[PDB]
Amino acid sequence: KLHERLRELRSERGLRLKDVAEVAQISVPYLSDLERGRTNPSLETLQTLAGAYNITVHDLLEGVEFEGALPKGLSDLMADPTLGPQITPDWVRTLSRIELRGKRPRDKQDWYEIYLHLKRIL
Amino acid sequence: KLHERLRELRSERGLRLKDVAEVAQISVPYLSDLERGRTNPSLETLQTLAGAYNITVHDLLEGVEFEGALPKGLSDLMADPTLGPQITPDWVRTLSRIELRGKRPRDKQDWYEIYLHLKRIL
Repeated sequence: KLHERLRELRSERGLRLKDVAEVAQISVPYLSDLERGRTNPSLETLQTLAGAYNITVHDLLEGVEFEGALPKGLSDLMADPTLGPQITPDWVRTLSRIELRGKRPRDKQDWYEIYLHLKRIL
Repeated sequence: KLHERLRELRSERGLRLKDVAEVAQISVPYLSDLERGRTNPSLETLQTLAGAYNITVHDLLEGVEFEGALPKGLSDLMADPTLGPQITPDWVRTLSRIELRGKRPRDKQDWYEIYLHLKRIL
């Protein structure tokens, strides 16, 4: 997918490789290699191509696709600044251990529901 | 304490050792050893002395005094037949992991409060 995006980006602007190669550091043989998915660019190369495109590195990775330290829902509650505020890392550890052989609370609010109840009890 | 209880039991009935020794299997030198706390009786010996006294082994240990597999409160909820019923051993495992560096819910009902809330969520 990443390489397919780098061709998609070039191609929808109807640019030939040699046009991108001018404005950017990159060689035509090199850009061809990256667009083929032979070798993987650095974040450096991606700035350069974002640069060529003129898009942001963030907006470059828009389509592309390619184990969690907290449960998905608990992660999201902590990420959210409006809802997270006062939850402490001690509480995060406390809340990660809540599991019934597999099943967990689903969403941020599911998690916040519990946090508040338990907060009172402990 | 156990030995002190075995003397307390004998003594408050104003029995001399030799009186207990008659009715029971036990020798006077042996009962003396047990009342001194030199050597510890089996549950067998204790029946015999309960027997002599006439009390129950349970009622013998009434005064006496001498690490938990579940938290104290969670233990008590499970022990209680009226309140426990439908809580499963999977849930017991789930509930034992609730702790905030040290602090836990106190009583049976504290524990039941949580169980019911979480039961809904999971």
